[PDB]
Amino acid sequence: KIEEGKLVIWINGDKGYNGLAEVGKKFEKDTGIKVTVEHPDKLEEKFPQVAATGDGPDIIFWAHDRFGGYAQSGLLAEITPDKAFQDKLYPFTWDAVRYNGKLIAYPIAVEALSLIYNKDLLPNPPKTWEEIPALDKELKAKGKSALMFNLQEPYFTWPLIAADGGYAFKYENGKYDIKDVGVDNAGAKAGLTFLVDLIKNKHMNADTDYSIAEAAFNKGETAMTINGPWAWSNIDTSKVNYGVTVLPTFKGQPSKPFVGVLSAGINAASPNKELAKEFLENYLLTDEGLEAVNKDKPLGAVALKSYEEELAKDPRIAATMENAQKGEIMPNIPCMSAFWYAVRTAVINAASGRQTVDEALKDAQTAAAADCAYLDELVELHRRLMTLRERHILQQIVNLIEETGHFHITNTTFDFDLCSLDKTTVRKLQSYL
Amino acid sequence: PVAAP
Ligand SMILES: OC[C@H]1O[C@H](O[C@H]2[C@H](O)[C@@H](O)[C@@H](O)O[C@@H]2CO)[C@H](O)[C@@H](O)[C@@H]1O
Ligand SMILES: N[C@@H](CCC(=O)N[C@@H](CS)C(=O)NCC(=O)O)C(=O)O
Repeated sequence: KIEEGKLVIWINGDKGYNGLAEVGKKFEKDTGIKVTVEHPDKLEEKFPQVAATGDGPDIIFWAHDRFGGYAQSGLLAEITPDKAFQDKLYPFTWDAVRYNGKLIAYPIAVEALSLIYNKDLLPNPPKTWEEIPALDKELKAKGKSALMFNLQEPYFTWPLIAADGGYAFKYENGKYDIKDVGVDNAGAKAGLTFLVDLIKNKHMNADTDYSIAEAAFNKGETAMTINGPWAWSNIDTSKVNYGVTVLPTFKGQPSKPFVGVLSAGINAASPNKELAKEFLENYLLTDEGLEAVNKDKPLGAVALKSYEEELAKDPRIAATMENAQKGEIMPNIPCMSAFWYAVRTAVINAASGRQTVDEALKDAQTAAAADCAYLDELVELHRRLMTLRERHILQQIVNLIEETGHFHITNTTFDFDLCSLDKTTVRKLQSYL
Repeated sequence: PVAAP
């Protein structure tokens, strides 16, 4: 259970959580309600594990891509903004928070990666990925390196993998097809091979993570990095003379970065949905609210039309929207967490030389497709299990699930998740239909 | 997530 008359917010560690807490202080000064902001590790995975048992934050912040899975699991309260509030945010930002025709979260800002470069080490940054090896050889001579970015998260290496034809799923006829997956194609292979070749040629180390790349660029050791708006405030602190520009092209095609919409969703198990709505609509989604988060770690291109009119003057936001128009919006389908686990595995294995590009991507394509196919089976099984009212079959199912041990009894319900059950136990449930 | 009365 979640405490009443108190709001608890969860947001990622790379976002402006101290600035968000400053907005919670204004909320407390005007209403009396205490607001507590937390930034757990792996919060995208913690939220489904705690919100199922009625615990967790009242508000959760993440990009839109994970919200579809939370909505299908019944974890999110359906937000109902009045017509006049909806006109304050850009229409395409509300589309990213729409699942099954319902609005499941409040859009906050649009993010996309950009090429961030150091003007004192490299005033003319490369326009192509292919000229980075020669540039690195020229920079190493001067005691520096060309490029360093997070190689541990597929979000960062995706601009290059999608450049020549890679894609998450086909969005054929206004609906994503979980069968058509563009990870094994020749465009994705061409992209990831280029990346692996940079590492084999010592132009990059496969062990580079977020922190290593952040410190090397901010200390002046590397000429370029690939990061989002949230990173700008730390670069300012380092006093590095930096620019934010277009991501380089690969095989004449532009790098296609994933575009995410930072969203705030209200937990369905929370008794503070009234306070959460008041906080998000009248405190956070205002020029003053967004400015407090943006001053901590930049949001990018905010969803609020009035505050975006001020930020549009910023050439770093122009670079962000330039890269965002060239990339792809993140799909919001519930098997996106399985898609991400697959691409993350293939990228790391190929980068480290543990698998070839063709082998790594074939396994990713195979797993993403299989995990999505099985999840749709579970969604059809769930729809039929809720239409079931025959107390006889319900008792037989309650008994089969009792044998497995995969269940929990609450004051009013007998709970169990179809995802937690063995693929064998699911086949038994089909026989009951 | 399945819940049963
Ligand atoms: O790498 C997979 C990861 O990609 C995206 O996460 C981004 C996020 O959108 C950004 O705001 C920032 O925090 O960097 C993350 C990558 O480190 C997806 O949103 C996420 O679901 C996925 O796991
Ligand atoms: N990317 C948006 C559509 C594009 C949009 O809303 N604005 C700009 C993004 S650069 C655009 O391309 N506008 C096209 C036009 O004004 O004809 C979506 O698919 O939801």
